[PDB]
Amino acid sequence: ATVGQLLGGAKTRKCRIRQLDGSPFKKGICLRVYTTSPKKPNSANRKLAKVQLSNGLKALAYIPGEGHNLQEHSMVLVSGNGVRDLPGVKLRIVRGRYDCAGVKDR
Amino acid sequence: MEKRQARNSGVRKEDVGWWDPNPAADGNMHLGLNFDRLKYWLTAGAKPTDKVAELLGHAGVLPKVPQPPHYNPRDPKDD
Amino acid sequence: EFIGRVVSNRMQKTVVVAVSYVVWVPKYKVYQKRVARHKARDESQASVIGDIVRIRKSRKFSREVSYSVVDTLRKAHVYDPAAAAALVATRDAARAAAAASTGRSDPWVAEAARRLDASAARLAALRELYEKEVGPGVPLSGAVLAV
RNA sequence: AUUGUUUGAACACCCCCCAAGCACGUGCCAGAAGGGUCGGUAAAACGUGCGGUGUCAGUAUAAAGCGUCUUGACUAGGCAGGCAGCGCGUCUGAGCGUG
RNA sequence: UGCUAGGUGACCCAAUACGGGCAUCGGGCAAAACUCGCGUAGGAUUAGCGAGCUGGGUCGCUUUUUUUUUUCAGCGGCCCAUGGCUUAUCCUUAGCCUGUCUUAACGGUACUAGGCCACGGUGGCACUGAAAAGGGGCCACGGUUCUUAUGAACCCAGCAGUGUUGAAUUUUGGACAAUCGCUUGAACGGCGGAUCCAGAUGCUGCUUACAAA
RNA sequence: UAGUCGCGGCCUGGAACGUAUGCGUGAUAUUAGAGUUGGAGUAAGUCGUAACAGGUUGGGGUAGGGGAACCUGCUCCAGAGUC
RNA sequence: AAAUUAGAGUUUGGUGCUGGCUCAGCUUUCAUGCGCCGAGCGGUGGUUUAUACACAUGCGAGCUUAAGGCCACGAGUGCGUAAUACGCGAGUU
Repeated sequence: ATVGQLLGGAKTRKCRIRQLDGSPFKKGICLRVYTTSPKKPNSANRKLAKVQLSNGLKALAYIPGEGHNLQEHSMVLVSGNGVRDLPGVKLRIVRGRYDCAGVKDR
Repeated sequence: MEKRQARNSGVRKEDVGWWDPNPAADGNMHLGLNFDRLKYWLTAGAKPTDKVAELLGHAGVLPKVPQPPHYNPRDPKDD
Repeated sequence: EFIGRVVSNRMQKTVVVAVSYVVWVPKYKVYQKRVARHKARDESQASVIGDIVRIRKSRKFSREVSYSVVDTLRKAHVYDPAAAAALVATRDAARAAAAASTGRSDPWVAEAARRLDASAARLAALRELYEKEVGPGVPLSGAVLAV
């Protein structure tokens, strides 16, 4: 019709998580095991995890469950759920695998 | 299906035929070929292989072929 | 068979011909017009730029000359300067001669009378063409009188 | 042709969206959440038991593609007014062209 | 050119009587290979194409073979007409189409089987063949081993299987019986990790309490 | 009729051209990264009043001046009030 | 006898817009936890999805009257290629 619209229509098939790189689960080595204080109106000290991942890039990961056993040089499996209460963090450490196993009496 | 292609490839030949070697309740073999291009291909010098020649002879649209020149004990338990 | 305009003849025994071919696009249900260029053999070099020619596939003569010229349908009329000066001479001779023969009858009156009777002779002629083609009939339709 | 009687086992969920609710536990701590978010000492979301809803040898999480999404609009958005008319004109492109 | 049937043999093999191979001829249909008409990812932070970039003549372009008639191309050498294109070139992504999933449809996007192309660790090249190389030939590269160091041997994008990476990837199974292919004139002959059957493993459709005839 | 003859089949020969390859010297492409700066995020370190009748009426524009928010002209827009 | 269009929650003192996020849909993995692994008949599917990475070992093209005659079909992958490709349509020397 209008030929500008005729040329007006393959884009970037954008992975909405750009750290798993299209995959669901990538393992990695925990660089640092640390906690932080969250955005108000939350004030409970949430425990996080900076991981050197499989793809050579780094992003922060939520640590779930009643405590954990992760230290330096420790391998985990990282999942794709985010934690909302601090900005910019999109990763969840799944439990039922490696040095991070399940809590006692869940 | 000339000598070049495999059994399951896309072939210029239209039909190896409606075919069902499984016995079916009585008159146990299948309905045979659909037709009118079978006579063209066999007319045009396209070869049959051995058992399609037996099946075409057995259907009686072609005469049959004698297979055995001699007898030695065949083993039926190979399967 | 293609019927398409020439665009280039600067080219030995070969004319570049452009044809308006219309391609479908499925996305917008709109026929888009593109124009592709072909190279075609002619034999007489009678194709001036603007000629409407008929090209057809023959045996290939080159890497990219693939059709051959069959017939030039409508000739492109071309600028000849000396013939244009001849039309200047004949045309102002006609104007001055008509105004001298005419020149009360102001010359507009005489020419408009001649155009009226020329139109009347025309209308009588095509009306008699309709009379010989149809017979005495109302001009309702020729599709009715085709029976 | 012959005869006897019968419903497992888990997983997730149970504030609203979304079907399903209470007890003690700890009180912005341990925590959960896809979103709104709930905990700031009487928690219908978090520790556990009871009770119930979905699916069932499966079930939830994670991702990925499509749709929902008219959310690139041809069907099918528009453009003073959220975001969107180029500062204006000449303009033989392409396209649309019987006074 | 390649197959199948015929007809021929101053040939070879078989024959208590006759058919095969082998050479040639020709009927049938056939592949192959080329050509052109169109389609086709975005990028102006790619704007001129560093080029014969297109055309005409001349040759070279490695065969005559049934009646009136018959046989491509810049592919290379030479002149020559000076033009040809302008999403032209250049970059980077990407095997392509049907498919499969979804949507009500238009569309948008990972497979099924299968169509075609490309490639065989990298690169160059040739023989033969009508047509060229995935376990054929030669050289150079890059790997892997060994040498008494001088040089040789090999190249799983074939099957199983090993190792890294990965969240994840299967049995070093059986078999020519069925096809189908190659081959052989005995012999239900020989072979085929094609395939057919079994495994592990996602999805599924479909049963499943025992006893007894 | 006995060395002839050989249009035609097989064979030492030179050679344009043709990789990989070397010091020159261009392109596109890659991460390592010296080193600088910006965007964003953040519960309690902090200096003034942009903004709102909003207290000098502000700004699309182009240059100047100030430890900071900024102000100085010139046409416009009124998408600031309001008689 | 032609089988053809699902929303809701989320923003604000509330109302309506404005577009975005999420959940309910279908399909999909030797995905990841937790649980069973009774036995059979089957379909099918893995692009070892990636590495066109390096391959131990074994097997995959041998048949046949020393010599000769026949073994370019099958299998795998997508590096390169945006066009001698591939598809569609006409004609072939």
